[PDB]
Amino acid sequence: ERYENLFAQLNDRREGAFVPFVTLGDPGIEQSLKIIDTLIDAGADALELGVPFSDPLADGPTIQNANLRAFAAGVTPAQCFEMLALIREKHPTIPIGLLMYANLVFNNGIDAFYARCEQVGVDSVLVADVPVEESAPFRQAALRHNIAPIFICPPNADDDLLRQVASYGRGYTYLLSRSGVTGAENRGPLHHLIEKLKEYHAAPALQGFGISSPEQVSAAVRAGAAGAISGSAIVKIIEKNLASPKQMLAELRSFVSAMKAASR
Amino acid sequence: ERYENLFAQLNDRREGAFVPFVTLGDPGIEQSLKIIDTLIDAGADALELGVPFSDPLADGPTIQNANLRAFAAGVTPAQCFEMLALIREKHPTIPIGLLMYANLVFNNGIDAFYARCEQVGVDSVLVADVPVEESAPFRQAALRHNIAPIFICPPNADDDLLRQVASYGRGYTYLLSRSGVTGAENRGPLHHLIEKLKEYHAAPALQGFGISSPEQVSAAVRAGAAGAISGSAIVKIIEKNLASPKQMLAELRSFVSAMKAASR
Amino acid sequence: TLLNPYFGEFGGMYVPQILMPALNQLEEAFVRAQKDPEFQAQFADLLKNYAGRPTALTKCQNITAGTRTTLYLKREDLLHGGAHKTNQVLGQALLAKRMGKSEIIAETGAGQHGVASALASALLGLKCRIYMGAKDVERQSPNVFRMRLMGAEVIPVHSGSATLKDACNEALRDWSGSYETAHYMLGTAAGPHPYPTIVREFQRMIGEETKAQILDKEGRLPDAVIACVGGGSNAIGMFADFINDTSVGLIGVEPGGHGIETGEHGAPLKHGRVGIYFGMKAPMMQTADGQIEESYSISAGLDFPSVGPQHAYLNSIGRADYVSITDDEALEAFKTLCRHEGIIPALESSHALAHALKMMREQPEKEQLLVVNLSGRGDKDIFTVHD
Amino acid sequence: TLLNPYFGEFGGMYVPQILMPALNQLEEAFVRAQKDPEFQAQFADLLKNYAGRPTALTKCQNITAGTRTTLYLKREDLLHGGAHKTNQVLGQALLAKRMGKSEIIAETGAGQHGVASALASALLGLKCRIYMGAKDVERQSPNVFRMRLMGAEVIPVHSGSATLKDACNEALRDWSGSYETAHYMLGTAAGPHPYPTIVREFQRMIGEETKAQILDKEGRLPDAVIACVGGGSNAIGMFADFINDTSVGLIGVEPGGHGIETGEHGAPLKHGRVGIYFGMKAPMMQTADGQIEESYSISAGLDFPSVGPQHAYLNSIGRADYVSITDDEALEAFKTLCRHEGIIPALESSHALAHALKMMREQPEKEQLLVVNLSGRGDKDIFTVHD
Ligand SMILES: O=P(O)(O)/C=C/CCSc1ccccc1O
Ligand SMILES: O=P(O)(O)/C=C/CCSc1ccccc1O
Ligand SMILES: *Cc1c(COP(=O)(O)O)cnc(C)c1O
Ligand SMILES: *Cc1c(COP(=O)(O)O)cnc(C)c1O
Ligand code: NA
Ligand code: NA
Repeated sequence: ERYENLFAQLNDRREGAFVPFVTLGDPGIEQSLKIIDTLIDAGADALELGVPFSDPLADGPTIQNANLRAFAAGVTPAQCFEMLALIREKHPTIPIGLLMYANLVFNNGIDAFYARCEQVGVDSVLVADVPVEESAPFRQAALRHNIAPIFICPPNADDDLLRQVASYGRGYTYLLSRSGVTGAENRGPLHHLIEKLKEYHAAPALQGFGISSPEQVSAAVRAGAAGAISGSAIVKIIEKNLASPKQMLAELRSFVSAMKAASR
Repeated sequence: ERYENLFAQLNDRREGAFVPFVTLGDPGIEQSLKIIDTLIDAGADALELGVPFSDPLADGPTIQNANLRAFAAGVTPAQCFEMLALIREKHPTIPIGLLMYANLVFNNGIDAFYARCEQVGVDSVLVADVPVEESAPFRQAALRHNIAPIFICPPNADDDLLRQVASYGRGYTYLLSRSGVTGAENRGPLHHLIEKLKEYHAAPALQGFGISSPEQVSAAVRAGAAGAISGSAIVKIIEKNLASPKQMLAELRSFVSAMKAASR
Repeated sequence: TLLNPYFGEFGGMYVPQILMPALNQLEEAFVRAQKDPEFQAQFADLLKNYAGRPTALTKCQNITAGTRTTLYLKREDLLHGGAHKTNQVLGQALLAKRMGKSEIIAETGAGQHGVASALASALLGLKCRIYMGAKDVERQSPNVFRMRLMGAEVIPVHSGSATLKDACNEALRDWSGSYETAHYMLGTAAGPHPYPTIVREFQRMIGEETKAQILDKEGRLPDAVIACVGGGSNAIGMFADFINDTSVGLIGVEPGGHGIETGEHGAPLKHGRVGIYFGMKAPMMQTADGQIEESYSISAGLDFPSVGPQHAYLNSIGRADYVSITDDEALEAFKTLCRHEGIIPALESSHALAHALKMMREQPEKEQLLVVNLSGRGDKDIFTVHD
Repeated sequence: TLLNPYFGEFGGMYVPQILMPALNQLEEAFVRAQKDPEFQAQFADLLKNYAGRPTALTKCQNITAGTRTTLYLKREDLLHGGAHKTNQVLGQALLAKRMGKSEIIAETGAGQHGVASALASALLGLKCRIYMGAKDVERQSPNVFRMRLMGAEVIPVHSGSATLKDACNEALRDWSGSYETAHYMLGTAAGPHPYPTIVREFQRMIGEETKAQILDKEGRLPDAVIACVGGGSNAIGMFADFINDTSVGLIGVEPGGHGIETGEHGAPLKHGRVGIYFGMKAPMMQTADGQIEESYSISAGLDFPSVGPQHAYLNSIGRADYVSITDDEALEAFKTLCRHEGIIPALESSHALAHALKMMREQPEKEQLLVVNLSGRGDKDIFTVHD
């Protein structure tokens, strides 16, 4: 129960969680393992990791290019799970969540995909293109292998949906800041959803989409959410410093330290 | 009565008429006047002359190019009638016939076109695209100005047509050797038509289309026709010798002397 | 002849003597065919099950908004082949067969008549020969290819100006030596009788369908019917059934090119001079000396250098009226129909649309029930309008 | 939902949570529309007076000579726009309007769906946005231009392989942020429910007309109906009304490209693997690791890298059968129809013709009453076949 422990510890500290996102193997396997270690060393509380897919239909330009850069280095799903195993062998307690598209988990059999996550030490799985109406087999498979199934609560959610999300999910509840796709390009009142989710005893909420500045994470915490996820802002620093690996890491450190400090 | 006199004289000599055709102004006005004089000097009995038209739809390749060469030298219809006047001022008795397309005679008024022919000394006019069914105004105009209207008797003529042609025409009757358009390229039994035409007291017949060799003119005479017209074979000698004017005339002489001899 | 070859002072049979029996044969086969219910049923089946008859009559609501004009378009662009030309060729091909002929001769400028003749010959098993000026062949690669794909022989004519005129010459030259086995499938309502009469009659169904159609939907006949005029076939096809309805206006549109005043146009009926050529007495594009001249237009299909004798007649007695439309004016109407109605019109048909658009725009408060004949599809003209 | 989102094991609603209410809204508007005689009368008027409905059913006598097969062709090539796609877009555009929407989003590969969406939006006053992969934009200048002439915004997608797949991605990305004002006009009988059901229903009239038509002319139902399958809309449109007529065979044809054996094809239903993508569970062109792959064919229009869920279902229960046809086989059928019938078929439709031609040629003495759906016009493909 990686997430449960983290949240109890953070509450104990009256702290919010800062969770950065990156695509595995961007710009290369070796630089990626290095990027992730810098992320943790600078203060990340948990990790959201995507495996390269050919058609990421819920992602904006920045993340579309993250996938493109990983494809250019030949990064495959098998290579990803190898990376995942090594990441856990180095860090035993940090919660790890995978951002997945449906075909990559159905391809080889839904059950076997979740068996692999367990084997490697993955904590949760969010499948971007599966709504609750279609979640049964993914939900059942995750629970069977001690993997937490993550559900998305949109800003336009009705009581029936809130009740559903609260009942099925585990680990954390992905609270969408906005309508649309990923992108630090466009910024995204969620007090009512947070309280209703709290009323139905749902898993602690993590706000995602458009979070790119410190003021944004302190606001998420102030509203009642347990933390915030940031992706495009992280990925943009990688893009900016491709020619200088040393400069990339140094810049990644400054950004995540500042973001982590704002959750306090 | 130029044609009438010629035919009486030829019959007196038990001779057939050799009539060559050329396009006025091919390859130039000066060389054309020279070509025509050589034609007469070598033995032509009468003349068939075409004025350059843009769309000669009853003529094959050789004559199509005769028109093209004349257009290249700027030869106009007014220039043609000027040439015609000078040709007559030099030769007082040789019959002269114009090959015309309808628009060139209607353009300026049908009546005025025939008044011009008279003024210049033209003897006959054959309009290639006017059948007997449409000949009334052209017929009436020609007779009014002492110009002989020439009619075409096709190889597929019925008694009604033969009777018509015999009644309306004057000068000579154009007896078509073949179906199709002009061209020495393709050679073309007319005994019945000749006798029927003779029965209806039609004007003496001149065979036209495909005549290019001496044996062909002697055969026309033997059949009962008063003569033969030859165009493409004449025009081809001009085409062949464009770079050598002296050679052109010399070659034109040899050909027409041989052709004239065959009518005897 | 069995029928009158003239429409007032215009028309006739100005061809060499050798072709006169071929014209009398044709005339007689046509008169017989028209009285034969077996021929009629056959022509109707081909039209309906092969060509797509009847065509729709579409109300154009967006384009006329804000004015007192109601505009309908006769959808000849939806006919198999993309143009009205198809109606005609099917009928003429059946006539050739009724006559015992096995070969077809055809002339074409922009390629449309050629494509239509080739498809009809393939369907009815006739050997097709097509004449096209060398300048047009170079300019019309897509259509030349379509023709060949359909099994037709395409022959470039390099004589004269190497355009329509010269292809029209070559066709008759050929026919004068092959009439015994081949039929000449003339492409417009012009040339020697009985062609203007036959083409009209095999194009009559356009106006006949339009009458029943407007009567059903509006319960009234139109105030005017408008059509472009290259050679005259789509226009007379529309006019015919309405000739006796004195209250219905008949309007024909000729190409104005760069402007009548520049001498660069294709409007012989109104700005030419009457002459004799192509077996016909009619207005013509001609020099001062009477040499035949070329027609100019942005649309390649409105380039027949003369006009149908029945139009010259309807004009002289005042039954119909004719006007002209410039290149820019036709481009404008083309652009407007694409944008407001979702229909791409041929540049040819755009001349007619442009005049109806003027009638509206110039007097927006006038109550007017209008019908424009959309003779064809404009996919053809996309690159031209583009450049 | 009000209706079942699955056809056996196939179909579903695999989209991000944010788009689920947009799909429920659509479903409900469709159920209501179908029960509203006012909507039905409006859809029928547009079809009849604007699109050219009903289309002809043509008997092809020359092509089948010497055999015991009787072949008819459903003339969807005569529909406004030159393809069957038009029926669908008119209906979907009326649904968007019924829903209060003013904007349309659309995806396209070869340009056909794009041209159809643009014409329907211009006619019904909707603002149109179209996504096209940059590689396809470069390859399809004529269609891109037609789209822009019709007032639509064309947007090149440079992501991924820059083809259909990637345009399909961009459309949903856009819709997830604009669903409140914009409707996504999906182009085939695939994607998330209710699209496969709605597209079928707005394409039903093809087979419904074919039944009455063959019953009138032959007094019997056909032995089989054949159709090409890119995404599945023209095929299900033909199949639908015949599903309950157990004696009528249903045959779908997928592109075989250079040969199935070379791995260069566009036949996922028969030679792909079931996956989940584009809001659907269905057979798909995919790598071993599950990365989505491109479809290959001589015809650009048969490049949707998957297939409609209803076809995958009809196949599994044995109701319908599916086969494939290679590039050379489609080129051959294309050549043959031009030459013997005077009709230029789209390279897409030529795949269906090619299979009916095989059925004949392989067993010339078998008595067979066949119907092929000629989904479109082939003027489009002249230069391709040429080179
Ligand atoms: O770039 P952001 O900060 O705007 C959002 C990053 C989210 C990463 S996880 C995620 C979650 C749902 C759908 C797509 C995704 O990629
Ligand atoms: O070249 P030919 O010898 O074959 C025929 C020459 C005839 C000249 S007169 C003529 C007569 C009728 C129609 C067209 C003509 O050009
Ligand atoms: C063939 C052609 C014309 C020229 O027409 P006529 O009707 O004979 O004057 C006009 N419009 C279109 C679309 C054409 O294809
Ligand atoms: C658009 C297109 C197709 C692809 O079709 P689906 O019916 O949706 O499978 C097929 N044929 C033509 C002519 C097309 O334009
Ligand atoms: Na004209
Ligand atoms: Na497909």
